[PDB]
Amino acid sequence: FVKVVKNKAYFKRYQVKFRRRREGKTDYYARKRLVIQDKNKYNTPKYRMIVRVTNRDIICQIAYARIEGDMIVCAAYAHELPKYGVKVGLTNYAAAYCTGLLLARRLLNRFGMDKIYEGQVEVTGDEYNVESIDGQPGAFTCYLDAGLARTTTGNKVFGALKGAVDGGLSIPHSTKRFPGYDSESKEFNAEVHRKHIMGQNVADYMRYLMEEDEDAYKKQFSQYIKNNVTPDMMEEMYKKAHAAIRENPVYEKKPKREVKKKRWNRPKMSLAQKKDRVAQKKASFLRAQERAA
Amino acid sequence: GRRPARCYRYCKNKPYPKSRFCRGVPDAKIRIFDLGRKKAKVDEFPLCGHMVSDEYEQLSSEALEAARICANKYMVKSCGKDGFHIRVRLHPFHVIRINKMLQTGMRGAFGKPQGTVARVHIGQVIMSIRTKLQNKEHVVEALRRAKFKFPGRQKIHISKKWGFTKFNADEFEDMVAEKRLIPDGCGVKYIPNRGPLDKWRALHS
Amino acid sequence: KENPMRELRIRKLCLNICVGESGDRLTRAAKVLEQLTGQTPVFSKARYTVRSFGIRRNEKIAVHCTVRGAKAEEILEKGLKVREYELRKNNFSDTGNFGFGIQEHIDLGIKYDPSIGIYGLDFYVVLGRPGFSIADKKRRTGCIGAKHRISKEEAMRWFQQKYDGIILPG
Amino acid sequence: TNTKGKRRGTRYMFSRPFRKHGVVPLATYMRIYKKGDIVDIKGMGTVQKGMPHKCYHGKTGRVYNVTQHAVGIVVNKQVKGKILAKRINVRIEHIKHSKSRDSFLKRVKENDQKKKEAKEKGTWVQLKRQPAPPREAHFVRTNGKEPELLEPIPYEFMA
RNA sequence: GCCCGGAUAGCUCAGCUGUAGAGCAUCAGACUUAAAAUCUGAGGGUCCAGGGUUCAAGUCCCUGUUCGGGCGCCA
RNA sequence: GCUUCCGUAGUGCAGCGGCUAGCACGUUAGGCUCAUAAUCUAAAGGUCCUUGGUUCGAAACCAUCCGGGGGCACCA
RNA sequence: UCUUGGGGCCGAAACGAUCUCAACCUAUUCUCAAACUUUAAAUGGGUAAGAAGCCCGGCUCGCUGGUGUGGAGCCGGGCG
RNA sequence: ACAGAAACCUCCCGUGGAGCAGAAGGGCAAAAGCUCGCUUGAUCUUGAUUUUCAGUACGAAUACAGACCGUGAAAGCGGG
RNA sequence: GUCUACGGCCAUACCACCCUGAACGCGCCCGAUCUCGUCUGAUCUCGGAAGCUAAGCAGGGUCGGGCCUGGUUAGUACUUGGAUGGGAGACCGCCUGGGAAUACCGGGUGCUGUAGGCUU
RNA sequence: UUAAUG
Ligand SMILES: [Mg+2]
Ligand SMILES: [Mg+2]
Ligand SMILES: [Mg+2]
Ligand SMILES: [Mg+2]
Ligand SMILES: [Mg+2]
Ligand SMILES: [Mg+2]
Ligand SMILES: [Mg+2]
Ligand SMILES: [Mg+2]
Ligand SMILES: [Mg+2]
Ligand SMILES: [Mg+2]
Repeated sequence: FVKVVKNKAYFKRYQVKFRRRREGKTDYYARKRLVIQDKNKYNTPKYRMIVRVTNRDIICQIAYARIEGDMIVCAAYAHELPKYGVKVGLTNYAAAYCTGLLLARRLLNRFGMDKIYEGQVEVTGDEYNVESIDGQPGAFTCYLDAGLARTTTGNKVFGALKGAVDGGLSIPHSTKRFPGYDSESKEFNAEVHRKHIMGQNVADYMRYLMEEDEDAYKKQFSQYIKNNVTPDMMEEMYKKAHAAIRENPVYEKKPKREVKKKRWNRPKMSLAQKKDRVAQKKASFLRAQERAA
Repeated sequence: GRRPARCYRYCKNKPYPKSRFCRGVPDAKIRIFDLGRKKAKVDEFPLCGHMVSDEYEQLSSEALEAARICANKYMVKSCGKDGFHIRVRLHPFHVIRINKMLQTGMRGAFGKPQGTVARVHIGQVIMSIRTKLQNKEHVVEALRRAKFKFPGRQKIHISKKWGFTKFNADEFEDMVAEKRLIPDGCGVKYIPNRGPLDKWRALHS
Repeated sequence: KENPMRELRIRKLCLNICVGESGDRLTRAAKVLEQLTGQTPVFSKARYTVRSFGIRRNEKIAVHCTVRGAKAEEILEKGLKVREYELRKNNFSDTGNFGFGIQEHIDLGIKYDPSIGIYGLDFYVVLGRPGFSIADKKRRTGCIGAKHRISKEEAMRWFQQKYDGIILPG
Repeated sequence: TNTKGKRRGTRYMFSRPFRKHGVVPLATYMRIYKKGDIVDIKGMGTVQKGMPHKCYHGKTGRVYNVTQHAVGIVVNKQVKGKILAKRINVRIEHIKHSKSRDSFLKRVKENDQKKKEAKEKGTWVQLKRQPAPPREAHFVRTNGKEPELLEPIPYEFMA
């Protein structure tokens, strides 16, 4: 036989890590550099723009750290896009751009900067930064929070970053992780970035599947056929989506119905119930031994 | 040979054991710390007697060896070869030093390791003999003859416990009857109600 | 009624050739693995110098390649055609995976090259299940659970139901 | 003689407690430090930059300077003839707030509330802290049973 | 620190910018019945390391690393 | 006790972490001889004193252990 | 228990069986540590126990800044 | 498969029982360890502070500031 | 009642096994054209939505291990100050305050901040 | 040149 590694001494010496580290959500080495403020700033809120790309959603929030918990000053979800004219395609690069633009315009509407700092309306994809206007309230600045997503070239986190920058958030960024930047010859192509923002990669793959075979076409894109999405409709649909986002960025919450107040969960067993259970198990074992013998 | 025990009779220094730092220590004479019939159960040797010290001193390993032989000989003469169990409950770890003078003198005076000695507290068991209930005055006589090998003064106390256990003799039979204790050789196993119920079913099945 | 998410598939097929000598023998074993797969294998170097066999530290000893999917299924079909659809009890691991080694690669169907020569290769089949991608990913790490593991009995009955392979004790 | 190193005899002192190793908690980082706050010092072995000295471990001073990732603090060191109010620059990890100032501020706020109260009334309520007095006479009610007679136990040797 | 010698095949030494030589040693053939003694061919040169001039450098030029031989000694 | 050194086939020695440990003798086997020797041709044979450490690697470098050999042991 | 093995025993042999004896594993048990420690005192060492303190109103800043934001410095009062 | 106590591959457990050049102690797990990609913050200049201390130097270090820079997408990190 | 995203305190939160998950979600899952990276689309990245709670995840259970918090140990060990107290010493007793930690026996098994859902 | 012994 061999020695058991996980012994009582192992559980006595075992230190647990943090809860978000055990869940695998927070990179605390990155959070140590991100979230803390310099001590000579004296409770100046340090804003980070958090992007989390889920399987079916793109969460874009803006947070500043407090000691009880970092409060979300503004949030934007990808399922709000059917209100703006994007029925389907909620987890791609164009929806990341629209969610970042929606977060930016909603934050400027809540701060009262709708007319000032318009941003990019005729978006091409060039290197753009929000310059502060003199004699006006200053531009909002924040710093990007990707999290545990590996930041390679062509990431939806950087698509949401480009959406926030074009909506008018002064975020420092380089044109290296945006799609279009060639890794070999090292120059940035803005036309390829415009195609990825407006979604012509999805349209080209749609046309490629339509040329190849209808079965793999219907296997890959089903709700695009259900909601009548064609490649010629794609760029105009995202233009109307950008126009609707820049037109009405405010959010109305859903009305809450009175709760029926029932418990789907199974409640916790009490001490008297546990003491009764062990007594019934012992009595059942004794009467089974008496019945067998 | 070596020095008299009047020199290192009392606890003078810090406890200085054999370790990574203190190397080059000769082996102690006492190595077999129990004898008699140690391959035995708890039920067949009820009576237990202890040699309890009454001084905070240092008992040498050679004195432990001499008292072990002196108790062994009388227990073989009285109780036979398989009718007792002696246990020395003092393992000597304190490495004690020697300053041999062949002329340097007191300059650079730190001892080379001379031998081993056991740090003994007041009210601490030196030796312990478990035996049958008939052999009471024989164990008193054996411990009385073993007292002469040690310096100082120690008392002989016949314990209320059942052998080399921490449980009383009037309660031991009731606990074995209600299956709270299991005979496990020299020692005993105490089963609480804290474990899982599969252990309870394996006991009562 | 068996749940369709518990269909015991194959994760990978691990090929390796350990010639113990760098240079020409090693690169021709790499050519053997490349002609077997259709992809370039990776050379595995040593951990420490062993003067008994004639190896040194950071010296390229072996060559290996992991194959996924229908290509791994077809190469494992070739390997069981070589080993006539039979394995032993001790070849099966307690973690749920298995493996075996052929004598030489000419039994697989590869034509002999007088420039390359004769090289044997070693199969290791890592079986799978939908939901094994939790432990190796970055987003939400964690153990896969007790019901989701593959046992040795479950591997034996899968092999006997899939390839109709007899299993003999030894 | 002894060596005069920076971390001589700091085996247990800068060591982290049991099952408290690893990542430094972040509220300690983001807790803000104003000028003139009474601050006690407790060293930490995880972050080696900006450590205080072993003579200042446990000492308590107040903040005079605040920088980006550290603050300066004037602590009182007793050196061989006199106490000197001398200043040291300590990073954030080795710094907590002292609640001896906070309890005093709560007592000042309570005294200000009690001073604004009962001014138009005229009742003179004591504001100073009065120590633990000799207690007032009281009635011990030995209802029912008589007091239990304590008997000293006889000697019996346990060992 | 200055000056001048050498460091080249396993060893001791030559080598005038255009297959690096002489001797000892090893191997392989003669000789003797055989080794050794003595002939015959063959193999073995990071020319101490790097850089510079030149069409071309072991050689000419400094730069450094070892080894002698003598001088010189204000932190 | 202090400082220092050595400890390698059977014997006396070498050995510049990477060997097949090297030379001589001894040994054994075969020639020569009538035998022996000498001579000639082959071969066997090292726990590298012991433990550990450094090292990718230790016969050596580092530490201790057990052996051994020299120099000191002083004025009063 | 075969996780392995030294001597056997019936075995050509076989984790087939067999009494074991050794290391290993699991629950115990005796004694310790100046250069060990989960815990952990007594004594002790810092700090505070107010006018240099609170509560107001306003200026300045080239520092920091969605925000006459934050911080610091100046003033003019009221509280004993 | 050769392959064995040890050459290579895979799976499972694995709070650090490894490593961080060295003596020991502390500290460190999506790191302070290993491997990659780019660099020379191991650059220049004032001042302040700690340690040794007489509260003097030297050595070592600690926070900042003014410039030029490296890396990263950025927060930042770095003046051995 | 409960989830997701970002968190605070970092086991009352961990670990082993078993049971249940309505709706949104979270995931498992389907492929490599484009961005991207590998021996390998396994990881990462990208484009999706046929199937599924099998797993992660959420809740609960184990006379569960661990952990947290109390009693016991025990006014015990120890300890500030005192005596022309004892004893050959070793050490011990008393006056004056202060006061532990194992084994053993109970209880518990995450609270909470911001934003957004679901049970309409 | 070497070549001793029974
Ligand atoms: Mg990161
Ligand atoms: Mg209903
Ligand atoms: Mg002493
Ligand atoms: Mg890193
Ligand atoms: Mg480093
Ligand atoms: Mg600077
Ligand atoms: Mg896939
Ligand atoms: Mg599930
Ligand atoms: Mg389930
Ligand atoms: Mg429990």
